[PDB]
Parts: sequence; structure tokens; C-alpha cells
Amino acid sequence: VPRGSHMEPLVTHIYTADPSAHVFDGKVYIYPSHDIDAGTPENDMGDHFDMRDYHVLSMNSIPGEVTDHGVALDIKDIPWAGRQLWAPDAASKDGKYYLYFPAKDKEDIFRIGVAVSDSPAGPFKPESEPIKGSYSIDPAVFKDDDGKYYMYFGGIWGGQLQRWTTGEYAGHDASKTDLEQDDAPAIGPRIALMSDDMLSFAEPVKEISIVDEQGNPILGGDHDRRFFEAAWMHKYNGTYYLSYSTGDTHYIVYATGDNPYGPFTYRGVILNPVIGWTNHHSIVEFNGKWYLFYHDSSLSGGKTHLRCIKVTELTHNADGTIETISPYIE
Ligand SMILES: O[C@@H]1[C@@H](O)[C@H](O[C@@H]2CO[C@@H](O)[C@H](O)[C@H]2O)OC[C@H]1O
Ligand SMILES: O[C@@H]1[C@@H](O)[C@H](O[C@@H]2CO[C@@H](O)[C@H](O)[C@H]2O)OC[C@H]1O
Ligand SMILES: O[C@@H]1[C@@H](O)[C@H](O[C@@H]2CO[C@@H](O)[C@H](O)[C@H]2O)OC[C@H]1O
Ligand code: NA
Ligand code: NA
Repeated sequence: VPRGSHMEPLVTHIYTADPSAHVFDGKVYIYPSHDIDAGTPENDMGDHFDMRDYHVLSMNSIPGEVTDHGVALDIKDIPWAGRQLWAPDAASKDGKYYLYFPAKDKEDIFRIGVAVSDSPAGPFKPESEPIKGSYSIDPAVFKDDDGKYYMYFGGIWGGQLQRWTTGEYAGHDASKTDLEQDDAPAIGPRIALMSDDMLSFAEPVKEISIVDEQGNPILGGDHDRRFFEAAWMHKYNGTYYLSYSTGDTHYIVYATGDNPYGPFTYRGVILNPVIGWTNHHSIVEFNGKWYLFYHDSSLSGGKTHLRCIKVTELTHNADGTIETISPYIE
């Protein structure tokens, strides 16, 4: 049956989260997390998010029938990964498809790996080791108009980004949150140009600067605006849009810049808070319309770790601003 007409759950037979949407072969492919009711301890490091595999979803139209393509990748088959298959993304280059995924290695350190397929629907064969120089979570691999591909990544708190300031992991007794200096600039997400073969980074990883409207860095104490997780990049009318989740304040917000590396100037809210703690999205153009894919905990009766993906239309104004979406109004 067709789904996606009035902000209803796109699928109900499994729990789904963290929708990363792409247009491949004239269809929308969605690369979400597959939530399961593991019953694992709940805490601020996110041990209750104990996902173990990915299912790729696809739609030929919006609204439209959603196809579940089965298990595309299983943690038991990723040699380096021990637990927690968190939010993935995909990219397409030269007839191959690449699935990028965060997971904990055997030392309990989040890394980002790649798995390869001949189809956007998978299944995917993981590389035996994670990407060299990767760390933390939430990859978004963005193909720019010039054919260059960039990975945006990172997440604080349970995502461990705050433990990577020196190029070495600070350790399991290091900060559980951020820099713990609220008057310093907040931690920014990470970016690296991808290698030609899509399996590695082509440069040393860089940090993205996010500034306010006056050009001042967004500060660590500014939880309404500072980066938490779920970086996403899209382009509209020559402007680069960095959007992300603010975590403990539950917003998707956005900031604009003139190139992939920024700096990005904070503009406003994309999506107000949803049912459940997390908020995670993607923004994609399909048949000349822009869509915001997102999730909430509505299907599970409000359980933060059992989510369902949803979609709605997103409106850019010609001046580059985006209309804020409130999830439960229309
Ligand atoms: O110190 C403990 C770690 O050993 C544990 O890390 C897990 C070990 O098993 C691996 O298969 C997993 O990838 C890894 O996360 O995490 C908890 C910590 O107390
Ligand atoms: O890494 C992130 C975790 O740090 C985050 O943990 C949340 C922190 O606030 C608590 O009130 C929530 O219960 C807990 O889920 O969860 C998301 C994860 O990506
Ligand atoms: O147009 C206005 C901006 O000038 C304003 O910028 C704020 C100025 O004070 C700083 O401390 C803030 O960080 C910065 O956002 O933002 C609101 C807007 O109406
Ligand atoms: Na993302
Ligand atoms: Na707004």
C-alpha cells in the first residue's frame, strides 16, 4: 500500500530510524538504522541503541509503496565491529554503491567503515577494517556538483567526538559529553574529501566552524544551536546547507556557507522536537520537490530507542531560508 501522504510511519513491520535518503536509478533509496527492542541498559552513552543490521528501503514515488530489501549488512559479518550499528549513509560512484556505517570496534571505540555493492539495494560486502583516520559516528557522504565526494561525520556524548581532539582517542574515562568549556567554541562536525576509490580519506580530517549571524563561533554552552550529531549536507541555488541535530535540545537546525568546508552561519530551525529523545533527518530533491525525511517514537508508544521513519515536504524560499517544520501541527 502507498505510504507518505500525511506524516504517517513509512513502515510499521520493523522499527526504523535515522533516514538517509538518496535518488539512485530514479527511485528514492533510504538507508536507516534498524531499531530493535534489545532491552539493554539505558544511559547517556546510548547503550540502549543496540542495533545489529541494516535494511535498505526504496520508494518509486512519494507517497508510494515502500520496499524492504531485506538485510543489507549484518554486524556478525563485519570483521572489525563488535557492537552498535548506528546511522548509515550511501553513495554511488562509477556503477558501485558504498554503504558507510558507524560501529564500535573491539576496543569500544566508534569507527566508520565502508561496505560495497553493485546495487543501491545491497547487500553490501564490508571492508575488513574501518576507514583509516575515521572515528565517531553519523557519516553523511555528499556528492558535490563538481564530482567530488565528502564525508561529514561526528557525534558528541555517546558518539565520542569529544574524545578526539589530538588525533588519539582520549580514553573511556575521558569526557562523556563535550569539551566542558561552555565559553569556548563548541565542537564542530568533521569533514574529509573521499579518495577516488571511495574506501579512504583523501586528506587529513578537518573540523567545520559554525558561527552565529555576527560571525562569532557558536559556543559550547549554546545547546539550542551547537552541533550534537546527524550532520547532513545539501546544496540549493549555489549555497551549501549544513544541517544537524542539537541532541539534548532536540532540534534539527541549519547553517549556510559557500563551500563544502564552511564556515557555516547558523540560520534557524529545520524541524522542531519530535516524540522521543532523538531527532534525525535527511533532505533530498526528488522529481523537483524537496523532502525532509525524519523519525519519531510514535509507533512504539514513545520509546526513544524504537523509532519509525516519516517524510514531509520541505520548502526553501528563494532567499535561501527554509521554512521551519513542526511535526504535529497539520
Ligand atoms: O570496557 C568495556 C568494553 O570492553 C566494551 O566494549 C565492547 C567489547 O566488545 C566488543 O565486541 C564491542 O565492540 C565493544 O563495544 O564496552 C563497555 C566497556 O565497559
Ligand atoms: O550518542 C547519543 C547519546 O549520548 C544519547 O543519549 C541520550 C542523552 O540524554 C538522555 O536523556 C537520553 O535518554 C539518551 O538517549 O542518545 C543518542 C545517541 O546518539
Ligand atoms: O539578525 C539578528 C542577528 O544579528 C543575531 O545575532 C546574535 C547577536 O548576539 C550574539 O550574542 C548571538 O550569538 C547572535 O546570534 O541573531 C538574531 C537575529 O535576529
Ligand atoms: Na545523516
Ligand atoms: Na524558521
